[PDB]
Amino acid sequence: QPIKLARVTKVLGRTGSQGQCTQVRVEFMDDTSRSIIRNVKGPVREGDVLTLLESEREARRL
Amino acid sequence: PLAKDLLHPSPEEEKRKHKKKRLVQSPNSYFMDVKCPGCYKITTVFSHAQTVVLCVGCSTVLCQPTGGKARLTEGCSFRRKQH
Amino acid sequence: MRAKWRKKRMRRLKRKRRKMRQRSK
Amino acid sequence: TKKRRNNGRAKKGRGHVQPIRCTNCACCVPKDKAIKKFVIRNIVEAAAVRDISEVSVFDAYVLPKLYVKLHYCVSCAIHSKVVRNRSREARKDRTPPP
Amino acid sequence: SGALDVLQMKEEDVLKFLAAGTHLGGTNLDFQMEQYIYKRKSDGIYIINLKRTWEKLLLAARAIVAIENPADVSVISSRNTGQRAVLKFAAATGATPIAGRFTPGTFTNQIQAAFREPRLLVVTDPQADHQPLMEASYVNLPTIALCNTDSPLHYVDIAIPCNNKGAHSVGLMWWMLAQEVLRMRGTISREHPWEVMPDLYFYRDPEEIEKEEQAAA
Amino acid sequence: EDVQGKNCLTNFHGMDLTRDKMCSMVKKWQTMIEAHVDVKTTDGYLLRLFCVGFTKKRNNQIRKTSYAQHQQVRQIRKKMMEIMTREV
Amino acid sequence: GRVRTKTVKKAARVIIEKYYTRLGNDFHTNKRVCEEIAIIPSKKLRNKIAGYVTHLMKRIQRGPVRGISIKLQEEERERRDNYVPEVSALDQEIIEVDPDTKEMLKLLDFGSLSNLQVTQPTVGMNFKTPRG
RNA sequence: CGCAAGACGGACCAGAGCGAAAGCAUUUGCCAAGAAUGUUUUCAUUAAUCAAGAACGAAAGUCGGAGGUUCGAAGACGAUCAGAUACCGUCGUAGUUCCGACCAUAAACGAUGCCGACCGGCGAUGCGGCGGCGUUAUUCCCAUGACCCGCCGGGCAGCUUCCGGGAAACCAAAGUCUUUGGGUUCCGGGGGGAGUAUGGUUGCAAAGCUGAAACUUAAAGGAAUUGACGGAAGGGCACCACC
Repeated sequence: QPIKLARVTKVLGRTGSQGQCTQVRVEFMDDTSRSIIRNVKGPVREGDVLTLLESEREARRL
Repeated sequence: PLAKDLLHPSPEEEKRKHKKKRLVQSPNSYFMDVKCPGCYKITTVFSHAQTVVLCVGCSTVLCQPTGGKARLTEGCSFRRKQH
Repeated sequence: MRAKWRKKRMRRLKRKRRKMRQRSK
Repeated sequence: TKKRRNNGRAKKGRGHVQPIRCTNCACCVPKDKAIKKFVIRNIVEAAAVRDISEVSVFDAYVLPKLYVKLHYCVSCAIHSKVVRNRSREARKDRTPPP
Repeated sequence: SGALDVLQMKEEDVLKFLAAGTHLGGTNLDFQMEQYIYKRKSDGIYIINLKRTWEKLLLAARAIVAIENPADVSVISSRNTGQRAVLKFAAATGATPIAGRFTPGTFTNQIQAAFREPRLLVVTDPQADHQPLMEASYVNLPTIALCNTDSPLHYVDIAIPCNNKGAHSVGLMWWMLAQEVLRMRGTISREHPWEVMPDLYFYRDPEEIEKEEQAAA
Repeated sequence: EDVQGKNCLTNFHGMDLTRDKMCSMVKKWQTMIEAHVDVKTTDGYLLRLFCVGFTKKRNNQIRKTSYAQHQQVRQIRKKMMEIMTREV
Repeated sequence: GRVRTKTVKKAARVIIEKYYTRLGNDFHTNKRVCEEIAIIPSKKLRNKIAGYVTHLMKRIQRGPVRGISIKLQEEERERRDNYVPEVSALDQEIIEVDPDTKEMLKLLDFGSLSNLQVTQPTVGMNFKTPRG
């Protein structure tokens, strides 16, 4: 499996037991019309690029 | 409605109400002139017959018994009679 | 004291009284 | 004080119904008394349907469903948060939640 | 009002009821409103008898014209459908309008700023305007109410059987009864039709206000 | 039933329904009707057919319940049993 | 947390309601209006009131506000609410009428009109919502 | 893959039906029974409620057989705990199942005796009957089914309401009650002592029915309200919380 890049198009909510993970709508900038919801640590704003070590998981929504 | 004319109810109301519960107790049954096509004569059948009504010498069966108003055989005409 | 177990203790106590009254008969 | 008018069950002209065994415990609950769910459920949730669709032999295979009918005792049901305590006015609403 | 040619139902008034649809009642029926219905349709709609509608309109008009002070007949609608009609009825009759949000205790609490104390309430719908009816229980207030086949006659003291749901039918009933009280006061003659148009009293969808503003140019 | 050589020749031993489908069919607010027929074919095969049937809520039906009378159900079951004996 | 308290809003509403015509959209002019037409002991509260005044003036430019009244009330609810069309939606050429509405007009004096199109009745008597 | 035995009839199954109640759920047949509707059928007061007396009566329990799949009082063992003759777990006798006899009790509840009249409304539903546009099956129409729309009677109920009642919760009955009387049976009289002692009676037994007193005590209790609390549910806030 390759290491791919995805752009944050929308930051949905703040999930995690202590509210420690932004839950984020990511758009694959390789396959420009494929989008998944995905959990992210640290401060995330709209339009910063995530480095995914796999692109096949999909987080459970708020 | 407080002021109902219990003296003089409309016919629609008494036709609706149970036979025993009417202002004057009146039956919903009736007698009827029934004739089969084979035989000449007209037999007086009771609407709620509850018996296998035969004509003279059993020309045919006229009325088959049911829950309420007994069914007349297909081809047997009736006129309900009053006085 | 639950009223059922009170009724069970009063039955056992009666059952011992019928056991001890019988031994004079 | 009489809390529920129906007495928390659904017999009006019986005087006896048959006991079901609660699925969580083994508690014997009158059928009418038991809190009943009908769970239709896909054999795989969300993460595994992605994998089966790709590793299926067949052409756009519709996945089968797993049809359970859960019977709960009142204690199991409340503990497992199937039903829930409501306000005395809101108790009377027999509408199932959306 | 009854057995009089002067106050008999005219031909143009029937066409104003049939276009508006005041004959065309609700799906459901109140036991208190069986006497103000001709017959039920196929496709469960009740047809209101417009003769009995007309007699209850006159009786209401009598009740209002009997009130010597025109100011202290408080005319009420909560729903948008009536809020225009009741405000134009104030213009005509010289009544007091309460269009939308009837503050509870406006008849019962003195120290409230909007403390009205009428002789007669007029009500667009007994259900929507339940709170004016109920405060009419606490102060001796006779109540005229525009009633549907569905409406309950709790605390309504003369019922005008109508379609009080539809936009046109409400405004038309308010127009009819405004024109009747001004006729029966002797302000307007009866031979000629009335200058004020029945279409004036109709509530319009805010879609239709900007649709007319578009179609005006 | 027999093996010729590198070939397991098979013969009928019973139709069944996937419980996915069987459970799917059984829903509330309607009458489930079943009929078994212990039957024999022309040759010496003895089958035990199991029919199933579900009362249909009609196109214009407003009533939720959609149930049958007990005599209606056993007229259906008598028909099921007649039809399955007829076709075996 | 920049929520205006009741003391700011009540003051700001009454200041618009009584001195509407002296106000505008600029903060700094109606800041000095609020100085004249009211005796406000604070400078901060003066600004708060002037600020919410200007916010309500922008809201009034859009449309009418629930907690204030304008002098005519206001060329739309007063003047435009006297709208009259060419011909009424009542004045219809062909009025469609039910056969049973024709019957209650027949048991009225009005058994024969010229401009009533009596329609065919609604077949398939099915008008309720199914249960559950 | 089979085979055997013994339990039990899931889903359909419902605020649905039936039964005096206990209770009753695979199919088919037989045997008698029953409510309700239908009736311009018959008898003509034959009725309602009931000391004595009588039938039925969940489970457990008892006696004699037949059987023993599962579950499981007692028991043995493993855990937990300070202890744990509990809760949890593995086994496991009586029992659980059938027939014949006992037993006569349950929160046997709707904690609401039975019969009769009257007093609002609305939507349902079950059964039977009656009427009505229209769809649909037997197609070849009749008449029957399946629907739809209403009416009537009886049934399990439901919602709503300043009928009215009630300490209130609440109740179309728990209403028609100081404006007190339709008929009738059972039964209560502060809390304990006590459903005990004693006598009688029934039972193989367990126990049932009947059933006090001495003595003791100023409250016990019912409904509702406010708080406090919870090892109940949900919501909110804080670096004297967390991340």
